[PDB]
Amino acid sequence: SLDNNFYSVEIGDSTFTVLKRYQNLKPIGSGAQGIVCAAYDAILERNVAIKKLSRPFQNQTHAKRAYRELVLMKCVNHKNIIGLLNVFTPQKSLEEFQDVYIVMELMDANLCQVIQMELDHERMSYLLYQMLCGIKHLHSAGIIHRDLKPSNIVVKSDCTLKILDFGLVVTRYYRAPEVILGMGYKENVDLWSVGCIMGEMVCHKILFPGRDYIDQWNKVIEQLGTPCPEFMKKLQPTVRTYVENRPKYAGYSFEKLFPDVLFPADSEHNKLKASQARDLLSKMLVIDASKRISVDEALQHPYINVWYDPSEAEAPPPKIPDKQLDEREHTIEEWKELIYKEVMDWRKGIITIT
Ligand SMILES: O=C(NC1(c2ccc(F)cc2)CC1)c1ccc2nc(N[C@H]3CC[C@H](O)CC3)c3nccn3c2c1
Repeated sequence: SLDNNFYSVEIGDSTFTVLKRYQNLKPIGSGAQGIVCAAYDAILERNVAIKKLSRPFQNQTHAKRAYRELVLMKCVNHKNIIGLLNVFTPQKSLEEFQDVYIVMELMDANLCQVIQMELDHERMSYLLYQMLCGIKHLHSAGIIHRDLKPSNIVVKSDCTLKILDFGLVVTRYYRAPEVILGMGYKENVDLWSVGCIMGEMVCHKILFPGRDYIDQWNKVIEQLGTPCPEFMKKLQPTVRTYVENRPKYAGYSFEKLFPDVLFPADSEHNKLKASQARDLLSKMLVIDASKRISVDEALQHPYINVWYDPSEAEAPPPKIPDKQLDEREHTIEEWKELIYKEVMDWRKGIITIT
């Protein structure tokens, strides 16, 4: 059947081996962790995105990432998190296991492309509201992202927004000071990243585009200002010296960083205001996380709260199957077995004698 026969297609320098239900494959990314194709799903009669994770067990980092992705995509079912349509491997044993394919509903655009548009307050607010909903949903299951960025967020033609991944040529620009400086963190680490996306949406420029972490920290302090001694005292001694030795900067007020001229044209009497967006930016782009807003407070902010719906913002938490995502270490072979088991568990949840 279309659901049990495989065929192979060359996509650049890689072979995609997928169920025959998936037709007319066309590359749509990516780099670093694998390739993603658009396809027509002849059974569902609609378009899908198919990503190939090549040897996700190759090392601890790829492994723990692939595993988290499979488990979370499966147990989450939320408007603002990409859903899992199908998962499979073409290889027929643990010994032979190489590749995992994950199938998602195809979305029309990514957020990088949407950010480049001339947006209005209505759509900026709604996109931000949805990002905050997705983030809060993950946080309710104890999942803290740390690496939200526009290339990993997709958007439908009707503005529905979905986050594609679950957290941390790799893009460092959206990572919080906690991350840059190797500090402890809490949930509002993700709110820094939202601030960076929001800032970029407004000014059509990456806010902190460092070539590395040194350059990125420099751009943070040059624009927001050197943090206060109370923050400095929170740094572990090995990092505090570096931070305290940088040249000192006063930074710019948010009225200087984000003046009215950057906001939508002819929008002085909209329901939402540039001053509200600027106020929210000023509470998310706060170096000291203990002074930065929480997600809940962001959802209640005047720029965002227009859209507030408890079914989206107070949804029942995802149920992560018992102890499945604990802190434990595993060998590469152990990770390989865990990921194979997760792929095969998908079949076990579908097969029936009716
Ligand atoms: O899974 C995706 N990216 C990640 C990834 C990709 C590959 C991989 F091996 C491991 C992880 C970070 C998760 C991904 C990338 C691009 C994705 N691009 C999509 N749509 C395109 C938006 C831009 C348009 O120009 C063409 C369609 C789309 N619709 C549903 C899911 N997606 C996409 C998912």
